Amino acid sequence: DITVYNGQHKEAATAVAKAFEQETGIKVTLNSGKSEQLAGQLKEEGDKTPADVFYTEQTATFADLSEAGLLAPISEQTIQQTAQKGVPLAPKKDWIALSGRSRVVVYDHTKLSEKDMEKSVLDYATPKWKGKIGYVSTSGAFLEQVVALSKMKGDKVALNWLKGLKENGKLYAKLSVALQAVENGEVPAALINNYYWYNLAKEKGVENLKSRLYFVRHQDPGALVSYSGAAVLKASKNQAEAQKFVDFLASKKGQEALVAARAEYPLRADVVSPFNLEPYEKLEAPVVSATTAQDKEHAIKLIEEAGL
Ligand SMILES: [Fe+3]
Ligand SMILES: [Fe+3]
Ligand SMILES: [Fe+3]
Ligand SMILES: [Fe+3]
Repeated sequence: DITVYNGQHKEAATAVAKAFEQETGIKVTLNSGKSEQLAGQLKEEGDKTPADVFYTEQTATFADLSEAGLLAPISEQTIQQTAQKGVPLAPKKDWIALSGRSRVVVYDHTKLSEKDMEKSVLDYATPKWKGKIGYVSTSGAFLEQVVALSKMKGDKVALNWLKGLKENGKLYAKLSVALQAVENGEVPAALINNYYWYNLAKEKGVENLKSRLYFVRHQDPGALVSYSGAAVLKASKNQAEAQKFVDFLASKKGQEALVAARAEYPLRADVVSPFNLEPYEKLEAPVVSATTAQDKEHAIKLIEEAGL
């Protein structure tokens, strides 16, 4: 039996855990919380951690554990199972990217078509979208987007975009609220994450939705994907079962379990999502270095400078 510190969505972790125990007979105990909290706990606990695996929504959280010497090597053959072009790789081969979530533009297709959409996410922060583009400055993926813009285009472009949103955008408190505002006709478009639309479409039926998605693609900053993943703790005294769980997460069956529970893009090529997601490779996501705490702090300051 193993203990998994879980930063991923609980329903998703519960589903992959249940599929693991059904396939192997090895029981999984989840200890859930926020990834950066669990990461900090794993560093404090050090060689006395009870954690066998760290399962996360954000592979950026692994960098600090890796450089603190806290993560175990995993099999190169497992890592290759999800190593599509564009997928982040652990340089020390001590964690694995498993699935992703994408930034996207949702839009009311009864008011707009793909003709009205922009080539770059940068262009939505312009006077043509005055009063007409929703955004959610508070979510974690919004912060990652700012970090991505700074790294790919510099602080001046990132700040200009934030200022553009302040002036031209409509602020919503949560992503679900932005999505509903497009559906209900309050605003013709919003910047959101993919799974919100795919979840709504699964429950209500796409035929009953006014909104559709537009992916910028072309390695645009707006094509940003955030990656979920897993690591084995070096301090684990049950390496065989821990490695077995991570191998399972990268297997056809483990990926199937994940993609049914949550509308993340699988990173195995031979797995198809029931949420009707396009293949990861078609997103054409940019390659971006992992977010550090310092990147966050810098981005937070940009958001404040822009007036939010
Ligand atoms: Fe969120
Ligand atoms: Fe959230
Ligand atoms: Fe989210
Ligand atoms: Fe959310």
